[PDB]
Amino acid sequence: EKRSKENLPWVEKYRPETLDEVYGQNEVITTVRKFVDEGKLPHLLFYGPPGTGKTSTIVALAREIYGKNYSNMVLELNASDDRGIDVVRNQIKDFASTRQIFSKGFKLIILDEADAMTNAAQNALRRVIERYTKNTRFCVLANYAHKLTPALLSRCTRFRFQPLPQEAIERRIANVLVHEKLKLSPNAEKALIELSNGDMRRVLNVLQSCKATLDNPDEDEISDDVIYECCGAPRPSDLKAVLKSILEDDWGTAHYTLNKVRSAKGLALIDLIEGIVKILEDYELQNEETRVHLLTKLADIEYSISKGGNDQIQGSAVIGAIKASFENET
Amino acid sequence: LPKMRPFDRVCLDIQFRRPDANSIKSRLMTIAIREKFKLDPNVIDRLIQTTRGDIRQVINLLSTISTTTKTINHENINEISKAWEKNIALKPFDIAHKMLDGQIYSDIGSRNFTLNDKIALYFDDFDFTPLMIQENYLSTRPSVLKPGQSHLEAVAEAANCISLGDIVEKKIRSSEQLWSLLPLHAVLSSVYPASKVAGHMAGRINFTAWLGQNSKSAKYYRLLQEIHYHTRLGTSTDKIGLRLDYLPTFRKRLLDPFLKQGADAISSVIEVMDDYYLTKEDWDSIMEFFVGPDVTTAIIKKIPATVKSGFTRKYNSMTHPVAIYRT
Amino acid sequence: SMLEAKFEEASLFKRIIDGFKDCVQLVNFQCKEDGIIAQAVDDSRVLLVSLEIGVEAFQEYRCDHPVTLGMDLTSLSKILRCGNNTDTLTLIADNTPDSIILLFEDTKKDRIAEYSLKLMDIDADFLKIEELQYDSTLSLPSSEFSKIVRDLSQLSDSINIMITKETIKFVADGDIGSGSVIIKPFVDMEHPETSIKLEMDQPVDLTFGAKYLLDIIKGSSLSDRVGIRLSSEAPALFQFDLKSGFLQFFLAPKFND
Amino acid sequence: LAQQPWVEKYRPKNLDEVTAQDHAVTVLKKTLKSANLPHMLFYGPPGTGKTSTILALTKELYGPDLMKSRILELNASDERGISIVREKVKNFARLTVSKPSKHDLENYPCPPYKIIILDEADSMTADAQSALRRTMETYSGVTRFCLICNYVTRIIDPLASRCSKFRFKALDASNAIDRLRFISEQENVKCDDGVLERILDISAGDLRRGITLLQSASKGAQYLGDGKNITSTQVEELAGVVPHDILIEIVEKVKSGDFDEIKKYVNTFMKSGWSAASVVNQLHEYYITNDNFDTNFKNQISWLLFTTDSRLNNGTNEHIQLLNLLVKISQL
Amino acid sequence: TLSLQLPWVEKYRPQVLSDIVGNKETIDRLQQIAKDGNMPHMIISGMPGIGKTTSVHCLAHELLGRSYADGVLELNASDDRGIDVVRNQIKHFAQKKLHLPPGKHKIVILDEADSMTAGAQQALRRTMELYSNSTRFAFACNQSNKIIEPLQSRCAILRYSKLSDEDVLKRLLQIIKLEDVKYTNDGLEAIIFTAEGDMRQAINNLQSTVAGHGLVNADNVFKIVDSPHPLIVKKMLLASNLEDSIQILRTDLWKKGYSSIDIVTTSFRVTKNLAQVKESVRLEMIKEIGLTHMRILEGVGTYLQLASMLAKIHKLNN
DNA sequence: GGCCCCCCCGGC
Ligand SMILES: Nc1ncnc2c1ncn2[C@@H]1O[C@H](COP(=O)(O)OP(=O)(O)OP(O)(O)=S)[C@@H](O)[C@H]1O
Ligand SMILES: Nc1ncnc2c1ncn2[C@@H]1O[C@H](COP(=O)(O)OP(=O)(O)OP(O)(O)=S)[C@@H](O)[C@H]1O
Ligand SMILES: Nc1ncnc2c1ncn2[C@@H]1O[C@H](COP(=O)(O)OP(=O)(O)OP(O)(O)=S)[C@@H](O)[C@H]1O
Ligand SMILES: [Mg+2]
Ligand SMILES: [Mg+2]
Ligand SMILES: [Mg+2]
Repeated sequence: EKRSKENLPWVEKYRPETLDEVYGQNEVITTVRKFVDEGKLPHLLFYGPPGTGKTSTIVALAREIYGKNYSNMVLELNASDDRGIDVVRNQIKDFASTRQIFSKGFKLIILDEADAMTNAAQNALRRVIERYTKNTRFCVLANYAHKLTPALLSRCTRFRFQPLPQEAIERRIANVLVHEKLKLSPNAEKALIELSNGDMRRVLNVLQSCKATLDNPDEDEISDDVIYECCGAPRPSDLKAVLKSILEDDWGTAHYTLNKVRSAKGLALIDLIEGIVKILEDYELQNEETRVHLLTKLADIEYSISKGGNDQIQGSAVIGAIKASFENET
Repeated sequence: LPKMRPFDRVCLDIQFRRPDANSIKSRLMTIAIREKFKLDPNVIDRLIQTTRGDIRQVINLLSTISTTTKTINHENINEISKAWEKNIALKPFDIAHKMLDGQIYSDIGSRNFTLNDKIALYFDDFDFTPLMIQENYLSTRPSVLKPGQSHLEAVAEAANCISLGDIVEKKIRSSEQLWSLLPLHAVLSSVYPASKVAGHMAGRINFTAWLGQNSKSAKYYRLLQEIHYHTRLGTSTDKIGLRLDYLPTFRKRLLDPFLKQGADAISSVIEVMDDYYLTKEDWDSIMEFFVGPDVTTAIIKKIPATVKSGFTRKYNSMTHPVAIYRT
Repeated sequence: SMLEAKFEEASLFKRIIDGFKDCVQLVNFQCKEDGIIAQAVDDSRVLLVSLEIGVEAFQEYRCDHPVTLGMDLTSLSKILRCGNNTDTLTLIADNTPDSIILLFEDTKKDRIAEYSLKLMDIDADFLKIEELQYDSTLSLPSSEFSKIVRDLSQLSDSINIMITKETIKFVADGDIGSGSVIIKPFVDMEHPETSIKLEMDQPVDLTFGAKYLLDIIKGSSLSDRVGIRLSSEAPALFQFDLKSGFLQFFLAPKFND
Repeated sequence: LAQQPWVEKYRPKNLDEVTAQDHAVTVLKKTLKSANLPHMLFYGPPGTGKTSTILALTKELYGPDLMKSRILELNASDERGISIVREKVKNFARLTVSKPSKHDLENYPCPPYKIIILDEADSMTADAQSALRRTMETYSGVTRFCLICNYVTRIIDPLASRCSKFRFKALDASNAIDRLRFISEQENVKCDDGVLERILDISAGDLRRGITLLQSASKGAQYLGDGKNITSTQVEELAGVVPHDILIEIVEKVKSGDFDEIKKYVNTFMKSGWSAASVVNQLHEYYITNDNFDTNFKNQISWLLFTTDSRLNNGTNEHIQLLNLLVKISQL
Repeated sequence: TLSLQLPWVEKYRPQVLSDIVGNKETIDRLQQIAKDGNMPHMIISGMPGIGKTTSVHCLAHELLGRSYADGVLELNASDDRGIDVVRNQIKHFAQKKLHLPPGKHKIVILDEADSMTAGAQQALRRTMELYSNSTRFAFACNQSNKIIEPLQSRCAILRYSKLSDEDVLKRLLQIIKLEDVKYTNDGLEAIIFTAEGDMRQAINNLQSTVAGHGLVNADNVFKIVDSPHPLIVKKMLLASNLEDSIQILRTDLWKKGYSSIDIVTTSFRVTKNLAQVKESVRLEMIKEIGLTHMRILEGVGTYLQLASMLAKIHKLNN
């Protein structure tokens, strides 16, 4: 890095350095701590969605096992590096079959993002794993399990990283506020959690954007309005009004309301559709085909939007689909 | 295999067939007697049916089974036959014949030949199976037609599924290289379309003709491009426009006057060629494009040989301009 | 300039650069008043190369403050090849440098070549890895070591070194056969350069890869004698002494099982 | 200069010329004094000012001297395969920052990192994208990444999570009129009231198209040499907008319901060269905004228009799609 | 804190053919061949983690006694197995002169032979045929279709079956008694249920439990080992009502961190292997799942697409 | 010993 850590992005500035700074994975953290505290550390397969803390967890585990000079005693290979059949055959085999250099210890290999590896390399790694197990251990981090061969999966103990719970995100937010001397309104916190979807990177990015948006962070408190302005996401009140107008009001006034709501803050149609879907998922419908039509038509509209096209036609289609689906209620 | 093509007519071809169950009965009984294990003759044929003409494989089977089991009778023949079944990938013709059979798609057949089995059959040769299915799905007598459904409706549904499978295949071989969709292409190209017209073939199975048509179309496009870039300096149009609109008018000037004035139209044809930088090979290519009732093969053949010889001599007796240099 | 190091001959630096370019890729140089040090770790994390060049190897050397320079050995070798073998080479660097300047000057003519290599951000420490008291030490001509390594690498990819009472044994076990070479220490007073010396504290038996030894013996062109130091639970040391500095290869022995 | 198109001549040079993207421009300006710029992912509809915004930010951050040595820009016109990403991008990111000169350190903030701008990132393959995940994280302290795309769904989830998302809003008459008016005054273009608003409405969130239309109208007025103010009819003619009379005839033919008459009228209409997308948009506006139709008719026509637009967006024949849409509407 | 303990998979790896559970007939046949000698060329096929490599290693060790080092040539996917290697090193080993007991032969163990190229397999044919009096070949593969027909003709076939619940349970009791592990019946049942016949996974789960919680029960096993997602996908696809399927997808799949691509792939496989459903209905569901998969691969990996796919499947099956 | 070039799979 350059200068100091204050110039780093919040996503990288607040990267955990030890295992006790990882939140939302109490079971996995306790299990790995117990494993590394009594010498029985098996091969690990950390499977989870982005932003859960798998890389941070493995880095902290390596630091605890080896210490400050852990970078020179582990072999970290990721998608950014070339990992082919020849690499597995030569470099990984040599690392697993050779003693340590700086200090006595066992060999650790971290194959981050191994789901992007070829099948030949995965097949080759089987005997490398099963032959040098006495002095070497393997850790594989993945987001999609279908990319891993069954043979590789059989040789690794599986640990699943769940989406971050609400309390963990609140604790991390409180720590960040304490470090940055910032104040957050409770409604702003709830909106941040709602839009976070269990990813801490989104929390940090949105919080940094909100801090940058404030006129003076020293004596300004971030509110839900600030978060909505920074992210441009529709407000819940706007979504409720749009849904109400679509459901009860006629075509002309519903179209006018949708246009006015979208043009007031430059809202995007996809976010409105997502919010309407979330709101309607809790509706106690009396018929099934109505829900079927809603889901199918909204998925079609989302797919069409993903490829671009006329936005006004897409909004009219959304309104018409909702009206037609709710017509079946009778 | 195509690699054997050079050996087509340079060696005496000797073909060996799978030995019958009666040509090896005596040898196998002698082996059983010598090795002191009982081998019931009545179950011998199944062994060959299990090994499918492989004497070495059946000998190895006997050697392995006799290690701990000294009796080979009908009580355990089924187990060994099931355990030692040989799996060989079917050829494209065999794949098409089996996939277009209505027995496997019935309620009873489906429990024996499952969907996974059909997908594996497709995967035995995934580069030919869709073509064979698309070629041979119009020559069947379906036996799985739904009550009230006609053959034409099933054919239309199969064609729609084939089009969807073609779209999937195009997406598979794109820059993204989405090969994980190959199993889906198995259903949309081979299994599903065959499931609607499954039955008995109405005739011999024909190999796909799409490859030859594609090669011919590529050659025709190459000749059309050559002609278009040879006449680019004179015409204001593209190759598609040249083929659709210009070629009939050109025929009206480069072929018609040979059929009326005889050998006196050579000068005009040569003048047209010079004006449009056309050559004799370009003439042949252009006259070969026409289809329908405007075929020129018979007309060209009926032209007197003297006229053609004079035209060739005139063309070769003078200099002509060249449009593109070092083509 | 802040750091200015003048070489008597560009070949002097070129030969040392070529001595370990085929085993490591990224290099880090620390330049101070005492001299220039560098340590490189290969991708497999098996071999470590430690080079030190003193001020006596430079015509004019000046370094006000320590300088850390990260470079790619391939790029440096390419730039050195671009230079000639008869010009004067000058290393030039400034405060917080973003690049290193190699100056090639010809005395016969008025031609000056100034090449600039962009520096690399490699944050790492040295850790001064060196065992205080090795189990055994020995010194022998580099040519003999290279010959033995090349002969025993043709039979197998692994070589075992045994140090025992007044004898050193190199053993290779392969598919086509096996080979053994035994050498006993002796002193010659008329060709001291050909003598072999050995001082042992405990017997040693360590296995190493053939490829790493083949790459290590490539530095035989920088010295006439090589010192091999072996110690249990410690990397094997291969030292080639230079005119005023030295080069060292630390090789981790293979796991025994 | 006078030898450049108005779209390029009036391209923003600094961050103060951005009109309707304040929600992100304010954050970018604050990053100048905060010096903690994160990885950015700029997404939005075409012609919103993303590349211009990033260029202005890089200029204001580094200066014309350090721009070349601190910026690495890769777009769809360069090979960006997995090998390129793994070698060139990795090497540039891992390099040290260029040493600023006292002049630059005096007149510019000179942040201690370099910027890699991956424009048109939506065209990169998933395998190539996956190679940057650790590259951005490892060298975040010396390098920052800017990914510009039009379809946010084309970016893999890990990269979107790593990057801070910035959505560029559409430029309509309510937020981009000031820039168009300023350009008109600078070029001394005389227009009637509502002409600029009509241009922006026709553009539908594309300021580049509006500027091009204004330039074409100004050229036509200058060639006319009459001095009269530019009207809206000429602007509509230059924008390919179907006349209202033709639309009235189209809807009357649709109401007639006869297949042969509709087919003949469509055949005659397609010889004028009108774009199918404009016709569909005008028909949608007319039918949706009309109060002479019931709920069911609008419900069906909305889906019909959506399907027709989706099919047309895939690059199909306009004649067949238009005829099918008109036939379907006539049977509603 | 750097002294690793040998995992139970390697610590309790069988060293004799009598310690291998499952496939009784094949194990007794191998024991009889080892006792009587004359080991023929063999190809052993089966799913991962059932004891093929262990079986071949034990057979070779028992057959060759102290001559294992000089009489066994082991090559796997982690070593170079090109055409040149087969043509030179394997030929040299086969032609090697090694004095052995009268009933023994040299052994070549080509593990994971399914990854070998066609050229090497073709070149091996006459190598096995000519030198069958001194050298014998034992291949271990996961997919038997990747081996060329001539090699299968020259070799016996040993298709390992799936380990029964009783055999895995018995091995678990033996290992627990050896390690003195406190266990409960429900915990062992859960471990076997999650193993799905994979002994290696069962051993890994049994070690992770006790290594992390001490005592084995259903809760302890389930809090670290998740139920196989294919079963949850099958349950979701077989839901009587759309609401139940949506709830299952939201609670057990989406909120647990599973990716949409994995969910759609698992749904594809489950629909591929659903016997209770009619073939035509299965084909329609496969078509819908393929449409959803194509949509997801383009970038729209949203829960909305999965919900729409479930709704369409329910509509089709109505 | 190192490029450079040509042919061939790619799902479970
Ligand atoms: N459990 C966590 N506790 C605190 N911060 C977290 C946690 N998980 C993620 N983060 C934060 O998000 C940043 C990125 O976390 P990562 O370790 O990169 O997630 P990841 O699971 O490795 O992403 P993938 O699966 O490789 S795309 C960290 O530097 C942390 O600042
Ligand atoms: N926010 C804006 N402010 C002023 N002018 C703009 C703005 N956005 C676009 N323009 C004008 O339109 C021209 C083109 O803008 P662009 O930067 O190319 O838009 P864009 O977002 O990069 O389009 P895409 O998504 O790459 S096709 C600029 O030179 C400006 O003259
Ligand atoms: N029949 C078995 N009896 C006892 N333990 C077994 C058995 N099979 C597998 N194991 C155990 O699981 C471990 C691994 O067995 P393996 O021999 O590697 O299975 P495998 O079928 O050869 O795996 P593949 O197909 O090469 S991925 C053994 O060391 C044993 O501890
Ligand atoms: Mg990570
Ligand atoms: Mg742009
Ligand atoms: Mg195995």
